[PDB]
Amino acid sequence: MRLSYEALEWRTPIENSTEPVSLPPPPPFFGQERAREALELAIRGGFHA
Amino acid sequence: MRLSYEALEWRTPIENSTEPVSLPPPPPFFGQERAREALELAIRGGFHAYLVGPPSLGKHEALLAYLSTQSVETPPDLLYVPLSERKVAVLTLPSGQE
Amino acid sequence: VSLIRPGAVHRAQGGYLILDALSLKREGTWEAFKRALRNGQVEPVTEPQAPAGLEVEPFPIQMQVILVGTPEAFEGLEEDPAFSELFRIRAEFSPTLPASPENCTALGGWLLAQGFQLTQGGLTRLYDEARRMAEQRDRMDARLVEIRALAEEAAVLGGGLLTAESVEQAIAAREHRSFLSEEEFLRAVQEGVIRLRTTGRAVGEVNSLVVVEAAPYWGRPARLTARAAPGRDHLISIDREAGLGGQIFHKAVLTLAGYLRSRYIEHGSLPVTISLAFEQNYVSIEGDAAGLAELVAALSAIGNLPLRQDLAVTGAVDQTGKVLAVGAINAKVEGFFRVCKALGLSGTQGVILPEANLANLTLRAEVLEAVRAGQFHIYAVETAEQALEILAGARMEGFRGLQEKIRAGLEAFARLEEGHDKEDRE
Amino acid sequence: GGQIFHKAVLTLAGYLRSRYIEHGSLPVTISLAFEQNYVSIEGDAAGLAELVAALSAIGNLPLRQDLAVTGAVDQTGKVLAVGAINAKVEGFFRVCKALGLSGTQGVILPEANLANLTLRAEVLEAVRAGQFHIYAVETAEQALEILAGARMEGFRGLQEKIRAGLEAFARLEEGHDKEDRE
Amino acid sequence: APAGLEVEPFPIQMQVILVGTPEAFEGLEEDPAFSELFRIRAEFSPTLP
Amino acid sequence: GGQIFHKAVLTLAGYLRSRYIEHGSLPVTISLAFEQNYVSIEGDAAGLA
Repeated sequence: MRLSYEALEWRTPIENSTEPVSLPPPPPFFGQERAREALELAIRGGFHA
Repeated sequence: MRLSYEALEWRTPIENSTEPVSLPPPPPFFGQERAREALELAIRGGFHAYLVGPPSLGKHEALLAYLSTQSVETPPDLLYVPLSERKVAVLTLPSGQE
Repeated sequence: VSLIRPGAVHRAQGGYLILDALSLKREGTWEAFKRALRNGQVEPVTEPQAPAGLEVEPFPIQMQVILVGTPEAFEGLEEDPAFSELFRIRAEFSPTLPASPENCTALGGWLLAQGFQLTQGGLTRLYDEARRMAEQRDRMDARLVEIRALAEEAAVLGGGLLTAESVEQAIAAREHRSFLSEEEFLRAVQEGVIRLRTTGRAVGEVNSLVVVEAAPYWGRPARLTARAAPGRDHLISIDREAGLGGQIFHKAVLTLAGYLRSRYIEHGSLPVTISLAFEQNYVSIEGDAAGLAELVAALSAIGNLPLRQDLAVTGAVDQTGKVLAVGAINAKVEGFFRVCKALGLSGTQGVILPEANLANLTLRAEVLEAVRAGQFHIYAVETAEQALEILAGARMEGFRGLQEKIRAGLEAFARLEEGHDKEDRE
Repeated sequence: GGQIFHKAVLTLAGYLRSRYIEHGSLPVTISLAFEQNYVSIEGDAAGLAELVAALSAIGNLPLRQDLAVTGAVDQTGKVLAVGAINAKVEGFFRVCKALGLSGTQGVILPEANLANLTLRAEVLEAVRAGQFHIYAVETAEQALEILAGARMEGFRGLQEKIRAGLEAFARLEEGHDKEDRE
Repeated sequence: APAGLEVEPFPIQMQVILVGTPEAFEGLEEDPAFSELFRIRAEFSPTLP
Repeated sequence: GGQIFHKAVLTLAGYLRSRYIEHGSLPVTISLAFEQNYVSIEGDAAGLA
């Protein structure tokens, strides 16, 4: 079955190359909630990690 | 056969998650009567013993706690005496005469 | 003489000298320690660059020595007769304690003496988790360090009070911190990168529950496939007999071949060749055990039997057909449940596990909750025949039973062999 | 190295002996060779290209050189996904573009790497233009029928061609054995 | 040198955090004392949502 | 050297079979030997001798 171009298209559409964006800095370990939670537990409990 | 929920339930039901409980300390080597009896025999007789068990069983923790409660007469003061310039021997003197 | 320093031997006199067996084996001082114990010959270590030493007179030993070590550390030490002659008392800790209210009380008292604030629910949850670590419904794990570590994590997560919710959250966090491999596997299954079948029926294909490489061995299903061809009586395991494994049978191929050759006889030999395959290279199959999934897959391939893909099949078998217990049954069952729940439960999924592991089934809250709602099932089989009946959903002996279809398949393959021989004759 | 099967020889042999059963034994020997060896294929990977090439050699099926086939397969016939599919697809597209796109070239890949398909702008533009083809296959049968340009439906299908080729090779062996005997 | 100073054992008040690739710990997790000491596994997923 | 016909005996068998056709097989065993043992025959092809 030949697959359409739409199913192959994956890049989110670009809206503009102007107006540079300004976003707040993210908290450390963004997207790594497992690692952040493990390190929080290690720090609060004093365990070796 | 199909196992029912009643057969698969292995957890003891929780009476309550509150009302903190106070319990007496367990005896040394609780549930380890064989290790306790082997150590009783070893210390009572002075045999060299060896403790065997899976790691993280706190084998060292009980063993030290069990030996700390043991009592024997004061160990004599051992000291090296030179029999010559080259010959030295381990000499044991009674307590306090070193 | 004034430059002689004490060792452990010189300050344990009149008392106890506690060593580590692993340390003695590792540091290579076991021979010197043995000679110190037997002959009373303890002498300070002399540097090889010194010009002269001190002839230390043999010292009668008034100490007693207690070694401490794991069974693997002492099995390499008990071999020489001198160890048996010297160390005559074996204080052996059992890896598990009886699971009884007395031991629950003792564990609670021990944790309270360790400096935790426990509730009844928290202590009960720790007790059940000790059972779960022991992987037995009647024995709790004697490794009190592991229980103390779990209690410490529960105290940190609860602020100091070990309530039932606190310990459950600690257990969930402990499971999740090493959940990356299972998260990757579930994500791949959802994306279709790793394709499994938890719905419908298929021939020669069954979900064999295996374990992956990690400190917390994680169970997960693998698409075990058996394909049968007409030929000589020879079973091939591509995963086990890969490459240099062609010569070497691993006792698993021989077991399955023995069961197949002995059970089904209307021909003087087994007229089929069975190919056993595991998807990808995460299965890490142990050679010594021949899985029940392998046998039922081979039977389906021979007899053209549509096996249910809802039910994952785990367990070992011998040549008799009796299903043997397997280790880590909890990991396998819970891994299959994770895979099914990721893809969505339908109400007919389940696991076929040996009856011999009925005593080792300590399952998390979610699996038992599914069993309560009937969205997941656990089937205990004592013979490979029962597992095949459950997978194919019919009796072996009756009207058009599974046995008759297996005979028909073997007969068809034998007639194909006869046709080949007749072709060769002319 | 012929003693080590690399787990790929046994897989293909089992699939061939199981899927096509019309004889008591498999009378065919398949030799696979790479001209201008630059491949260094993984031992544990039984590529779909090897399976389709062996199957075509057995059945005398004209495979299209326009389309590329890649991916590992088991001895059941359900094609397994492979890593670095993006690099392979882009390399084949680059080769086709250097040799000139013909409007009928394409790549056949398992239907397990669709979540792994992340390509360049030029490849996407070629796909939109209809000058390059993307084919997703779940089983080796689909890849075979696409690559040979014919289905199994009706007379002159591929399955009967495979059976005829197997029968012809078996009869060649039978004639050799007959001449040896008499 | 003839000999150093017999440093007495010291209680450890520090928390050790190892850092490494999974291949670096697969050769190190085999020792049971590693699991005994280091009990917090802060795993960084190779990919983010 | 007993293993593998070395394709030099096969040449002789093929010539005997093709040039003289009265059977499908070769009805004789030909034992070829060299007096002494310094010959060290190359196995590349069958010799005319």
